[PDB]
Amino acid sequence: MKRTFQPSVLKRNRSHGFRARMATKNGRQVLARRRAKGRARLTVSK
Amino acid sequence: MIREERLLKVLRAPHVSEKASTAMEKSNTIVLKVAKDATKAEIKAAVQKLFEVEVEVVNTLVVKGKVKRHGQRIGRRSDWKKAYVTLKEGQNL
Amino acid sequence: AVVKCKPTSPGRRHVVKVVNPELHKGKPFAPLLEKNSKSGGRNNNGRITTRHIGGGHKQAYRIVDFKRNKDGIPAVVERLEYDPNRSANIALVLYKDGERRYILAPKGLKAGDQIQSGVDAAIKPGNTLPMRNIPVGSTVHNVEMKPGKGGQLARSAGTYVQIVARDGAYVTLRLRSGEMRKVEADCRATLGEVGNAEHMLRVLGKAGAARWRGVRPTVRGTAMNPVDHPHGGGEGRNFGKHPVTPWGVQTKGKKTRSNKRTDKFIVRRRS
RNA sequence: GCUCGCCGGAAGACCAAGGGUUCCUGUCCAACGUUAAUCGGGGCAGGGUGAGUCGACCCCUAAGGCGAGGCCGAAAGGCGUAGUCGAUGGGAAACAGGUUAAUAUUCCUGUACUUGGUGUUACUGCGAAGGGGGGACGGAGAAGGCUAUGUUGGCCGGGCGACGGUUGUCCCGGUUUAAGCGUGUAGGCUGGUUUUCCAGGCAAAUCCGGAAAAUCAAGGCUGAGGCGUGAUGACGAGGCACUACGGUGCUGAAGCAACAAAUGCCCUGCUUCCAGGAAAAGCCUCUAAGCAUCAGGUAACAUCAAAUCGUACCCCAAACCGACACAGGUGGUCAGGUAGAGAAUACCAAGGCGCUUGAGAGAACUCGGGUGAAGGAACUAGGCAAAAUGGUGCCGUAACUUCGGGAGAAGGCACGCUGAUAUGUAGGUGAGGUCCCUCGCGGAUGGAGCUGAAAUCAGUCGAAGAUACCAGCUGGCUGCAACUGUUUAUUAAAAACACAGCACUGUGCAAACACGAAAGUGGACGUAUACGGUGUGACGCCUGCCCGGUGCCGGAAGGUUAAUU
RNA sequence: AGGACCGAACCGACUAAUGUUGAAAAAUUAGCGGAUGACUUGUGGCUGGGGGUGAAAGGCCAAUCAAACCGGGAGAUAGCU
Ligand SMILES: [Mg+2]
Ligand SMILES: [Mg+2]
Ligand SMILES: [Mg+2]
Ligand SMILES: [Mg+2]
Ligand SMILES: [Mg+2]
Ligand SMILES: [Mg+2]
Ligand SMILES: [Mg+2]
Ligand SMILES: [Mg+2]
Ligand SMILES: [Mg+2]
Ligand SMILES: [Mg+2]
Ligand SMILES: [Mg+2]
Ligand SMILES: [Mg+2]
Ligand SMILES: [Mg+2]
Ligand SMILES: [Mg+2]
Ligand SMILES: [Mg+2]
Ligand SMILES: [Mg+2]
Ligand SMILES: [Mg+2]
Ligand SMILES: [Mg+2]
Ligand SMILES: [Mg+2]
Ligand SMILES: [Mg+2]
Ligand SMILES: [Mg+2]
Ligand SMILES: [Mg+2]
Ligand SMILES: [Mg+2]
Ligand SMILES: [Mg+2]
Ligand SMILES: [Mg+2]
Ligand SMILES: [Mg+2]
Ligand SMILES: [Mg+2]
Ligand SMILES: [Mg+2]
Ligand SMILES: [Mg+2]
Ligand SMILES: [Mg+2]
Ligand SMILES: [Mg+2]
Ligand SMILES: [Mg+2]
Ligand SMILES: [Mg+2]
Ligand SMILES: [Mg+2]
Ligand SMILES: [Mg+2]
Ligand SMILES: [Mg+2]
Ligand SMILES: [Mg+2]
Ligand SMILES: [Mg+2]
Ligand SMILES: [Mg+2]
Ligand SMILES: [Mg+2]
Ligand SMILES: [Mg+2]
Ligand SMILES: [Mg+2]
Ligand SMILES: [Mg+2]
Ligand SMILES: [Mg+2]
Ligand SMILES: [Mg+2]
Ligand SMILES: [Mg+2]
Ligand SMILES: [Mg+2]
Ligand SMILES: [Mg+2]
Ligand SMILES: [Mg+2]
Ligand SMILES: [Mg+2]
Ligand SMILES: [Mg+2]
Ligand SMILES: [Mg+2]
Ligand SMILES: [Mg+2]
Repeated sequence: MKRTFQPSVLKRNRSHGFRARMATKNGRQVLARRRAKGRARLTVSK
Repeated sequence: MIREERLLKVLRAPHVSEKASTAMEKSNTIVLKVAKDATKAEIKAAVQKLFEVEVEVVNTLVVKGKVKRHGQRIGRRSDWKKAYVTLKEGQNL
Repeated sequence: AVVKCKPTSPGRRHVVKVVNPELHKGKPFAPLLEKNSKSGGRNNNGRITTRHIGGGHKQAYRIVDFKRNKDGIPAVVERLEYDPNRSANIALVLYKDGERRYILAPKGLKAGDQIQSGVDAAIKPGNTLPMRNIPVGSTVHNVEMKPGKGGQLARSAGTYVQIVARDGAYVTLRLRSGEMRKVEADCRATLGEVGNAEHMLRVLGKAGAARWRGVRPTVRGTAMNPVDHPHGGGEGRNFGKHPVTPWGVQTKGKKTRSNKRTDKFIVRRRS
């Protein structure tokens, strides 16, 4: 069976990468929440 | 050209291994550890100046550090750059 | 000509094709082509705004001269061509100064024919004149609605309008729908009918032939569930309601025109 | 190590994605490995990835994204112009041999090629954010010419056989060589050249487009393969020497021809059809402003540069997606022999494996198979399952029919091997020779050699010759749906949905309608032979009566009637 | 020529048996349908939750769908256990 996760680095970065989060107000609030919680890996880029 | 301070900083160490010794003894090639950001031209100039040999060509590669386990704690060694320096067939460093 | 195919397979039994032997067989004239990619009926929000559109063959847009404002310079028809973008055929014409253009092909036009536009053009098919220079009762096509804008009425295959009356600054036209309309007498028109009148005799014959033209299937409202359409629902085949569109507007007879700007130009509705 | 078995259009070899040290060497066996483990994709330590030409990066764009000003919106924001990003597409250049425990088109040997900079020389009208050309494009089909590749013969080296025979029409192995450079062939396209003129190409143009003369009738462009060189080289069966017995060192024969032949190449071709088949740059050319004995352009020579990042390993898999060392899923390329129509199938080659618990025993019962007396659907909800049919050639084939079908209807006959026709035929291929010419990769003739069906006649073996694998059960009556399609991912594949066709109805273009507080956008760069909605559902014969109810369309005299006053 | 025919790859999923704490949270084996098209497939892109998309099954929208998922209102309310 084909499963749901079909990896692709390019699509991963374009969908959830740092520059994608930084391009909208809601993405920047995601980043702010993750910084406030203290996440070591802030997005999927790293 | 490249200033002397840069040249004094680019070369890090000579690389010692069986492949390096074979390279020296068969094809007149030195194997060096160099700075990550050193280009081929900088390495060439630095070997010309500091070791006083005329070089033919430089080949470079980047070695990726190994992921290691230091007692249940995960770590990683650093990437470094390796240069294959072909001397001009009469130099004998 | 109109040709019926032989029933060698169930998909060919009912096909009727219209074939014109004199259409050009080679490639179109390259300097007058452009791309037009498809939309799938989606707008800039990405939503489907017109249903049943998608797929079909790739097409290249031909730049057709609907304005015909190159006055005084005669042109010669070089060849007739197939145009995927419209139902009429187009003609490649060559002006004496050496410029080439595409025009809608009027009925009876063939290679080697002379055409020209302007106030002094002769009254013969393919010539474009301002409608104040065209005799009353003439049959014209590619009619302008505002002077200099380009032809907008009677452009598909076989259609034409008739100039019924002229009263000062306006002419009254009879449109294919039967509507009577007034346009400024300075709007241009082209003499004759749009060619390819056999276009309506073609029979597609199979579903795939409609899919080749970018038409996607239509699902009947009665076949859905009540959440999807006002007609949906029922144990078995049930209707019991007045026919409506998917958005709830009565769909058999209810009139939808509401444009008070242009009401002054409608002499009589189409009935 | 010797046998045995399995895959071989993969269970072999590569590439992309994804993973990230799993790669190689030394060492260890606690935990991990469905058992043991001296082994491991496990632990620990060390080593390993070399590029001007491969890829990225780079130049160019598609869908789409972002978007200075702008338009719009309580705010947040939405859309969009100039622009700028975005490959899955376009754009310069390298091959063979050798080598490591582990990399190699990257290292070494040999032989090449591309772009740009700088300098010198010689000649010289150069110049774009503009114009033109080009790049540049579909489906199907048919050949013809080729090659990869294979087979056989010749040649070279070796052999003379564990058991009857084997100096021969015998056995085994080899018989390989690239890019580049020169030649411009099979073949495809296109008339060429000169002059004059012009409402066109936002201005100009010597370019393109158009018009008119003269003249010549052969010029140009593209192009697989072959041949020559590259190469007196490399490689090469094998042999001879070290072995510290893993492999190292030295030497080295022949290296040809014929035939068969792709789904690869010529071919982005040709023929044909309708559903009518990207963009932009690189590239070539034209000028504008401008520069004007400069700059710049063209050519030759010399020299310099080509940075950075990736490169190990897995990659139908134990390393990726499935929690697992999981009978699942995963895009592209390569494609040997015998039989065969074949990439099916059977047995094999190259290569790779025996699937990480075994040893016995030989009960019921379960699972997967083989055979079965007589009967032959009696079983059962139901012939479910099983059995059966199954190939090629020829003969023959009903109702009905929309004239195509039905139809492979049904049914039947032949089929192995050997000899002859014919010491190998019809056919295909084609050397030498001979004769011509605008002499060449030429033309005509010529037939050596090679290859080679199908048939007929005669004989012959078995129970059986389409002998295995592979490979339709057939016929009759009837409901439904015209048909090919689609659907409840994971209990429903259907008579349900769709469909071509039919009808009604809306819509005159700033269209109706839809998404949107709006700006806008789709409809459509379409224009009533068009577009939207609704119902019906090929085709044939048809489609009767009712406008009282509900709806819609039209009317506007009267009654009633809002804000307002 | 053909939404032509037979048939592998490929795409499906009609029947039966097995399996049902499975080898597998939908498969295996033997047959089966399409197989030049309304075909199939890679890469990238767009449509967002009363919304999308739907050859229409209330199907699908990350093993979730007659209204996804995550966080918040939130210790909702529970004459019920
Ligand atoms: Mg080098
Ligand atoms: Mg490198
Ligand atoms: Mg529609
Ligand atoms: Mg319809
Ligand atoms: Mg239903
Ligand atoms: Mg409703
Ligand atoms: Mg009923
Ligand atoms: Mg009723
Ligand atoms: Mg490790
Ligand atoms: Mg290993
Ligand atoms: Mg032990
Ligand atoms: Mg153990
Ligand atoms: Mg290990
Ligand atoms: Mg764009
Ligand atoms: Mg925008
Ligand atoms: Mg702004
Ligand atoms: Mg760009
Ligand atoms: Mg690309
Ligand atoms: Mg390797
Ligand atoms: Mg050959
Ligand atoms: Mg590798
Ligand atoms: Mg295992
Ligand atoms: Mg597996
Ligand atoms: Mg697949
Ligand atoms: Mg097979
Ligand atoms: Mg037993
Ligand atoms: Mg049994
Ligand atoms: Mg049996
Ligand atoms: Mg027996
Ligand atoms: Mg029996
Ligand atoms: Mg019996
Ligand atoms: Mg019987
Ligand atoms: Mg019975
Ligand atoms: Mg009974
Ligand atoms: Mg059965
Ligand atoms: Mg059977
Ligand atoms: Mg009945
Ligand atoms: Mg049906
Ligand atoms: Mg189901
Ligand atoms: Mg509009
Ligand atoms: Mg119906
Ligand atoms: Mg009736
Ligand atoms: Mg078919
Ligand atoms: Mg399905
Ligand atoms: Mg089912
Ligand atoms: Mg199966
Ligand atoms: Mg069929
Ligand atoms: Mg088939
Ligand atoms: Mg229902
Ligand atoms: Mg789901
Ligand atoms: Mg709700
Ligand atoms: Mg509360
Ligand atoms: Mg509670």
